[PDB]
Amino acid sequence: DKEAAFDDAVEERVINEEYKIWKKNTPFLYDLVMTHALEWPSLTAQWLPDVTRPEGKDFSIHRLVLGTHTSDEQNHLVIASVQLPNDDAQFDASHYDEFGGFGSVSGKIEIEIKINHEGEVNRARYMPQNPCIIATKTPSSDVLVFDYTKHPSKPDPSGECNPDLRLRGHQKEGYGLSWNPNLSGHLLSASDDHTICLWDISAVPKEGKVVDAKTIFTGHTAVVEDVSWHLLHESLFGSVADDQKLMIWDTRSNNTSKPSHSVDAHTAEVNCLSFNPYSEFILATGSADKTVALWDLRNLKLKLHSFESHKDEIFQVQWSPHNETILASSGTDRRLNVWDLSKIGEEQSPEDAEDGPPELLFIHGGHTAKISDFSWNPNEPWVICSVSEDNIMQVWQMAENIYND
Amino acid sequence: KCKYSFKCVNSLKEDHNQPLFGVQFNWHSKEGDPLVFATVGSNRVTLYECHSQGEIRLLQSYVDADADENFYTCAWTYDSNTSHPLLAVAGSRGIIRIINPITMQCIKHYVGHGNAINELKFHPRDPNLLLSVSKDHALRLWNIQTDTLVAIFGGVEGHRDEVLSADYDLLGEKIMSCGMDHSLKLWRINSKRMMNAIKESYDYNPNKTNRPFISQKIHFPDFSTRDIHRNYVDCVRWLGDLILSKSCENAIVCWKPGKMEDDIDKIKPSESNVTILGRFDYSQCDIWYMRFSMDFWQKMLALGNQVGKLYVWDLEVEDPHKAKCTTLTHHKCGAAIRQTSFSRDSSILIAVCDDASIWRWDRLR
Amino acid sequence: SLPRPHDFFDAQTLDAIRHRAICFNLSAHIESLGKGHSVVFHSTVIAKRKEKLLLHWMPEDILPDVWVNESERHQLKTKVVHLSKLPKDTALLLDPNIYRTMPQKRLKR
Amino acid sequence: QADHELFLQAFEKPTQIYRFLRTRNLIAPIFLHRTLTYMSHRNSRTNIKRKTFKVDDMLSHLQLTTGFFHVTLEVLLVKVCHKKRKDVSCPIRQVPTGKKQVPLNPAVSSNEFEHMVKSYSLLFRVFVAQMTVFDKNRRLQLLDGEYEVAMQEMFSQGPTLQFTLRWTRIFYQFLYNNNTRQQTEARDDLHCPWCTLNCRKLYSLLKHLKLCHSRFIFNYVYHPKGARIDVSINECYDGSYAGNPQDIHRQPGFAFSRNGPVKRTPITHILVCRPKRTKASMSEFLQQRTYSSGHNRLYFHSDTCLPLRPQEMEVDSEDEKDPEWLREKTITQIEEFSDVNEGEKEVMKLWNLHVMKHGFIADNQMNHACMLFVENYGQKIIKKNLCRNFMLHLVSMHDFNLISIMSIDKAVTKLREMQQKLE
Amino acid sequence: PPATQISDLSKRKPKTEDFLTFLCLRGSPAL
Repeated sequence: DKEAAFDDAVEERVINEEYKIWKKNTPFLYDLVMTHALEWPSLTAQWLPDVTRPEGKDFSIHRLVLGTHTSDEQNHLVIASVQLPNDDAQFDASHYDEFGGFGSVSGKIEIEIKINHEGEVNRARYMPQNPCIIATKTPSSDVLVFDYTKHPSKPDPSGECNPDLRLRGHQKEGYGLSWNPNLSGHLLSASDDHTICLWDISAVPKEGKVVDAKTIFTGHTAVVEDVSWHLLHESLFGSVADDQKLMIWDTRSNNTSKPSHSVDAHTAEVNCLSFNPYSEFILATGSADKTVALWDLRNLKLKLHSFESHKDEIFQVQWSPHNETILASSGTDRRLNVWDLSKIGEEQSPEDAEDGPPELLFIHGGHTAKISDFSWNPNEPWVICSVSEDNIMQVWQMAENIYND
Repeated sequence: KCKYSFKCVNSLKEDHNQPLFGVQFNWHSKEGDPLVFATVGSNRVTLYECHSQGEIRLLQSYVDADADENFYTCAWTYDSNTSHPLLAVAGSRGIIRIINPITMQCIKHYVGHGNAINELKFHPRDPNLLLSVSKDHALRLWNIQTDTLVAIFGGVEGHRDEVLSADYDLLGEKIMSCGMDHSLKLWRINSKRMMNAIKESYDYNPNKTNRPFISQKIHFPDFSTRDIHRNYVDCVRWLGDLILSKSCENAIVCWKPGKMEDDIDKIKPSESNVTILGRFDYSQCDIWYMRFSMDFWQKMLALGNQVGKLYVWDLEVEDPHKAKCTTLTHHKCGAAIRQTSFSRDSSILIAVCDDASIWRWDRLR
Repeated sequence: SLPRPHDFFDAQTLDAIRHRAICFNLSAHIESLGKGHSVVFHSTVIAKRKEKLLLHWMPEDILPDVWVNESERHQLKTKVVHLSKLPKDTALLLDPNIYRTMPQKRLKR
Repeated sequence: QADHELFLQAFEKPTQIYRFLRTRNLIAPIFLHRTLTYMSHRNSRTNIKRKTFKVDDMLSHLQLTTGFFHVTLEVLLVKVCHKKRKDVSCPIRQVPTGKKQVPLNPAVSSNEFEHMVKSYSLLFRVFVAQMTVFDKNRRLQLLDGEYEVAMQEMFSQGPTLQFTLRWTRIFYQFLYNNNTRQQTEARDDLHCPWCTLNCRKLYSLLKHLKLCHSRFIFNYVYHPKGARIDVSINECYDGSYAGNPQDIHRQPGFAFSRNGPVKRTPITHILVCRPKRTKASMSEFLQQRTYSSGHNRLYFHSDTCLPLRPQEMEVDSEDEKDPEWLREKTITQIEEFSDVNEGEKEVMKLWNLHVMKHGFIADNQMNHACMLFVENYGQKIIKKNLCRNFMLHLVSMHDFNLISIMSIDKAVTKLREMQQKLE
Repeated sequence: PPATQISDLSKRKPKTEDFLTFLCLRGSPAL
């Protein structure tokens, strides 16, 4: 209706004003503020583990996998390289321009390899064991696996580049993908066709254009939105779908219909799931009920401190690997809330209660559209790469001053 | 001496109390539908709907006071596939807004002009073509259906200065254009290239093509003249095959291009002599940016005056206009009239003032 | 220097914001009797208990309705609730302009 | 009054805008103020990181009952649910009951209850009666106790049915570009008059006002008794649209409508290099130099003010070797001659147009130029029968070099093929 | 000194018949 359109316009105006307000709290809450606007709109993010800090160049060679989610103009797959201020940050150093601590000019966000894609790029999950290979999800029934080394750079004015490795196991459009850090290969994808499909990958055949699905997990009644493995144990993973069940499935269980863990864990739609390597028991999951709840593997029936801070469906959750009791979540409410456990179930001052739950520690509000993906940096302590639907990729580090003394 | 007699019926005023420039009737309303007219002024545009028995009522009002906006033109048109009237307003920032009173919401905005739009007219055969004369020393033709710039009239030898106003021929084949360069240069739309461009714009799709629409820059006009008007010209009409352009000389000269016996459609571009045939003379009409609108039947031509008087003319009797005709005076006419509009049936005439105070008249009929 | 580009906000949303503020102030008196940081209300005796009273509160989905003893009702008939203490489930129903999902109509999943 | 009143209204309008901006922040904050390092006065909770993640467990029937006083009646249930994504409004399920011939102006509770449903409520119909059985916060309500349950029109004096219900010195100075000031006090300890925030001291107040409120700026000056602040909105406020600039000039009904993905130019932004993590300083209360790369704006065409799309950038040269108006002017100038021949005029026009279209400047290349006509324009000369004029012009070279006799012979022989081919 | 800032200032957003009387209904915008 006309009133609905006017309300949406007012909402967009207020979102813009809130984002403008949030931009001002960059230094007092973050260590670095790096936001890059990709030409092709970003739908996913990742952090390559490559690093290089040469003498005389204090920056570290950091690579991040961007995305491409425009309708159809020679669809690509962007891979760029970024830097880091390092210990010698040198904010001014009387010579900042590149800066005195890292590259602040010329190739700040320069693109290294741009392999052409066929359709849309949903996820850009790579294999940490062999960072050369990168998998992609497309609206078609097949997945795309590329290689930024073998494929030439400087794309020609053409399209439909052959990735030499297409994983065709799905039926409808997909939106999930995850690799196995423990074992090279073993990529699984959760799609919209009420199921999650996994590929063996690993030692894929040379020029393996046609790749069938090694395994398919069809146990959720409603549409799935994420599928993530377990860092500590590679023999199980969790499947989360719109059906009110953040199910966890153990691999090699000879049961593709009944998940090992069948606890509902919610009364509404659920669209996110992840765990923590340092804290194996900690496992945050996102949901439409705006009540993302931490769970323990040993005791899942009992409900721990449900972080009552979301306001919409949550599509992406991830706990910080380096720390011990740090978790985070993001979804359609365009907020990246970072949880905490030390303050959970403990007394607090009335101001702390007014600010929110003590367990909720950090919340990131630097998005205008729905959050597509977010991930911590394996090398840097607090650097996080979060992306939205407004073709904005954000690289920032949560301030560690709160964890002082 | 004339056979017409209009009488004042009703009048009103606007909330914003600012000068009103452009006022036109809804000629596209057929019989049975009561007359409806619009008016502009300041940052708040207003409509009106006056019934019989000397009663005027307000239908709708709008406002655009978000920024320092202004409005000058109130060209009337309609949508063929929708069949609701539309009103065109532009100025200040130069954005052309197509207001839809039926749904009470703007339909389209046009940007690209280097300054404020001064006048607007609509093409008779195809009601979706708008003649926009911008102040950036150029004139442009807009296709409303596709929202594309059909042609940019002006260039190497076109529109040395701002084009104040422009008109259309009776059949829509030849286009006149006055301006501030003391020039009555003319751009025909009769060339085969004009037809090709119009057809391409009709079957154009900006989404389909990556390249921008190839507008036809008509640098060289087909016919231009300077000697007719010593000063800048701000009004022009097409009395059949003749020209009824008007300037600040308190006269609307009725002239014909070229010699006497030569056909107008066969005039060579190199012609450099003009002849004057008619000239309607009044007084106290030396202000700038004021427009006149004649009746559809061409028997009536009216031009508002700054003092407050009104003039009507007879343009159908044998030989060009002569004698003195008659003048219409209102009891409460104190401001400056900037535009006048008749109805499709020659029975209703409304004159706007410099305070958005419409004065509707009615003929005996 | 170059002036501000344009006021993206408050072009037309200002009137809607004013209307919502007027409605909230009239209905709840949050800024009138709620001290500026809590939701005020006026309760009426919807029912009672043999002895108490049921001092139901007028703003639905804004101020929850509870029970009060006869002396308790007669003394604290009016109850003011802190905004962060307000229920989150009915927060969306309290006002529709606090959070609206624009791109959730299509795409999304 | 009058002019003063108009100035007061013109001051209140931006003040009103700031008020509406601040009201929404009150209802739903964006980020926690606890984690504001500079504003450490508020939420100064103790920090103990020794709490390991292994120890989360330790760390954490009614007998009711007459008639209306001043007719079969039914009792229905009204349910409110959570606003899901699929359904904008909360689904409602109705579970009515039977009717009995109760006297006109003279019950046992069922196990319908006992977490999709937010709450359970019951409403009477005797001709309607809505009751709040459960609170919005799931608080205890509708407990034991009998009274006159009044029915809403369309205990109380209105009609009711008897039922035996049972269990189950801080100062401010508002300004506008230093126009005029104001005198306003404070209510709570370092409370912001715009939004509810209980700051402990001025450290958590001034920093929050400067950073968390970008709409208006502050000039903290301190007071002998409390804290004195000045409130005013800065002129610049670069808070325009932060998304795709392409949607800024889009047509109404489609701008920022979020219909689908929109292509744009690449850009990178850096504005916070490294916080100094310094200490509190009074002089702070009493440059940015951001880093950007790539294209972060929307470009325009050269010919007019039409916005240049990012896709319209592959070539987009808009710079031609020989513009069309130049060709038209050259043709007009050639045709305007009075002492030239028709075939001569045609051949000179052709040569001038070819020179303009090719832009030959090297002297030796001029020789090769005489060949080009034969490759391209020989058919026109043959059809127009301008061979003699061509030969005369070609011979008219020695006055200014431009090839020699051999080239003349070669070209004349070459066009001889066209004339004989046509013949 | 109009006491609490809210009651004398924040009445500008509700500038209609919703000020709940008090000092807002009085000459709060003026002197």
